[PDB]
Amino acid sequence: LPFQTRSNPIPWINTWLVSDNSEVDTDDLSNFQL
Amino acid sequence: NLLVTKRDGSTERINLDKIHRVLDWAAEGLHNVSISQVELRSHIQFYDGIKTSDIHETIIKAAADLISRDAPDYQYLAARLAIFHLRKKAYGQFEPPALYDHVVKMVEMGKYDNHLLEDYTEEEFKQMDTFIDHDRDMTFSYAAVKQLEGKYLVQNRVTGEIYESAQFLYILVAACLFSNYPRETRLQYVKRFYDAVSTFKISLPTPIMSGVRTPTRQFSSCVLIECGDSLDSINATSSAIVKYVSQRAGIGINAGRIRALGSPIRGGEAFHTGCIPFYKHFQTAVKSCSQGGVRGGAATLFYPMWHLEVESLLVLKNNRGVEGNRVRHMDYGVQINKLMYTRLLKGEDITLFSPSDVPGLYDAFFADQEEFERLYTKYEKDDSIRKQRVKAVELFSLMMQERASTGRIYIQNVDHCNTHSPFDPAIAPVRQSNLCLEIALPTKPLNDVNDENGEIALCTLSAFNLGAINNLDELEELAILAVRALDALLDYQDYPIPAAKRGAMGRRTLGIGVINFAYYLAKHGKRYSDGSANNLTHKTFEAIQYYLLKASNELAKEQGACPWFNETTYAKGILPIDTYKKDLDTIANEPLHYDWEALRESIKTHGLRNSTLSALMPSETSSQISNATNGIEPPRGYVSIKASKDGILRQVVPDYEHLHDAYELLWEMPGNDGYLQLVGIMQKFIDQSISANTNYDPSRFPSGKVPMQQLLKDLLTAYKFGVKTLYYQNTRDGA
Ligand SMILES: Nc1ncnc2c1ncn2[C@@H]1O[C@H](COP(=O)(O)OP(=O)(O)OP(=O)(O)O)[C@@H](O)[C@H]1O
Repeated sequence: LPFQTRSNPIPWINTWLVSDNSEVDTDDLSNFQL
Repeated sequence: NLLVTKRDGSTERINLDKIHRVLDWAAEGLHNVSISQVELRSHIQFYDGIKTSDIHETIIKAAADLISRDAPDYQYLAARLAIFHLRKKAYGQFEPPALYDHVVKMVEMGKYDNHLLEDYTEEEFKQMDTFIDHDRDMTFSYAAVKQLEGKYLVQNRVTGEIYESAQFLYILVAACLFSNYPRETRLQYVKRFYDAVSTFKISLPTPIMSGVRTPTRQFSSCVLIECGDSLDSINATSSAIVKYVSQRAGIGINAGRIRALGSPIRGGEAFHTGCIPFYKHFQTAVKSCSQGGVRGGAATLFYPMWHLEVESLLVLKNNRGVEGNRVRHMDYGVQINKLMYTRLLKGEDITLFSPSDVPGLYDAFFADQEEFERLYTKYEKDDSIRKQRVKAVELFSLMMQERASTGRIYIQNVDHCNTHSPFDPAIAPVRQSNLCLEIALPTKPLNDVNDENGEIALCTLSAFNLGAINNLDELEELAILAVRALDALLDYQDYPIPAAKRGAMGRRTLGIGVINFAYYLAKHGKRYSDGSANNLTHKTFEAIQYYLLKASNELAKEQGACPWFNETTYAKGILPIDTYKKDLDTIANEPLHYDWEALRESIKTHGLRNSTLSALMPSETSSQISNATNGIEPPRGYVSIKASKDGILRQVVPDYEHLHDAYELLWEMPGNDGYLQLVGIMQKFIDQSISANTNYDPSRFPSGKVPMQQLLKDLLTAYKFGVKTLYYQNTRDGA
């Protein structure tokens, strides 16, 4: 590899190379100790 | 040929090149950023005589629309394209004019206050010009930038003209807030503070940045007001609210006093009409400045859960109901205490009374938890007294519903806001909290709109960026830089209502808020749900608080000591490190690290310049100006989204590059338990109440219906760890 690495300057081009066409209880509460 | 209209006004031919070079200036030192992309994105439509400004405008929004998670830099890319436009639209040229020259120019224009030209000689100005780093404008993320183009900057709202710049703004405020300072430390602090805020190390309230250095003398943000059952009292409240909403301030009304419906008036000559009639008026006042009632004027009302109309009140925020039976423009905060929760766990009832049909029943609620308990049972078993029984399991249930149904009905545990408050329950009992829900200050009713006695909680606050300090120690400097600077505003901002000025100068309550807590916990690996941040949090907040009290205590020598300091428990030798709920030790085993006793005495001997320095408030705009995370609550997603005036805004969470794993997004949390546990810890050091909000996800609950069980369960959890208040319940909407 000679050319410097890069991120595709154009990504918009890809478009053309892709596949082209309430519960309440006192039960659970009773136990808590605030 | 082709034409173009340079912002200068003159004409020119189209120069396709000149555009490119501009994008380059931005793409400079960036990746994943395609110069060609933004162009095609923008579909920039050319037409003769098109202004160059508009052309430039197009790309700005285009680049901002390409700010995706995969393109974190685009956020900064567009940011650079933006900063350019602004500076040139206010200076004619890309490089802003000297500190002195500018300050003067804008003065005679009515935009900058000449107050500076008098407290600072040319030399000092041209000197400060050195500290100014215009280049810091290139350190903004477009999210923050867009906001600056409106709220923060000095500009002409009719014409559009922008008169000011991003560091220009910073420095002026720093000095204009330290002007009345000794000749020797004054230039110094002017810089040390400038850098502290210019580097996003300490964010300040929106109201401040705009007006320090302009004509207006008012910095007030959130205020509280207690109304008296007495007819006259309410009329005053009505006026006050309007005076304060007229200066765009959030309102914190407490009508828990209005005597209940049916209660005697004048003996038996006339029976009372109820609280509701008085409550709705309160709303028209806060909206006295609002167009269509759609936006503006925020009023949060507070009241006792044992009120004789508690049932009446819950319905009102709900939209499903008759008009005259619903006040839906304002939020409500249900007041609860230790006896209340008890009844629920015992499936026992809750006798509803009227504030005026019972003696000592109210006052006791706020200050003493025994009396209210002793008194309660007395009348409870008394028949003479208009009462109304309702199964606890039946009440708490209703309340909780409206809370998830709207997400505006908050909660406030009184006992904790008095047994863990810098103030004394007897002398200055806290009866209420503000719209933001984060302010625990004492309150008094007003016989007149300008009553001498009246107290109007005034809160001024600033914020510390945890994502901007390398070690806990760095706070100690920033602490004094904030506490000092803040305390100064109190003497620079005029107070509309007298009851406020007196109540303000009196205790000088200072609210300090921390932001970017999400990034912090992630930068250390810990999270909210596992609670591995419990200790990390304890140690962190322990510091933030320590240095603040030391910064204040220190000032308790330099500029006197507090007017009312005696009232507070701090003077009584009581510290906020020995009042927290004992339940907490159970989720945190990180012992204190900085000598506290040193201040326990230093503050006994000297005092404090303020009455409060610790509070937590959720701020929309302080957080994004530093590209930081909102208050403490974790972000809902890596790619933050919002609509600006333009309507597209993107803010990548601090450092998405290595931080993706460590972030526990608000919805990624298994349950609310984790969140609370950390909050309860913060309280152990917070003088005033954290804006902790609960979040639920129906999509995760059997039969897709948040179970009442869980909702109630959580409330107990908060009360168990000494949590002061509750804030938005936001459900998992968008499905
Ligand atoms: N002749 C032109 N044709 C098309 N676009 C241009 C032209 N000249 C400038 N622009 C673009 O419009 C934007 C505005 O440039 P600027 O803010 O500097 O104000 P200006 O009035 O255009 O002054 P100048 O063009 O001399 O720099 C730039 O992004 C630039 O790319």
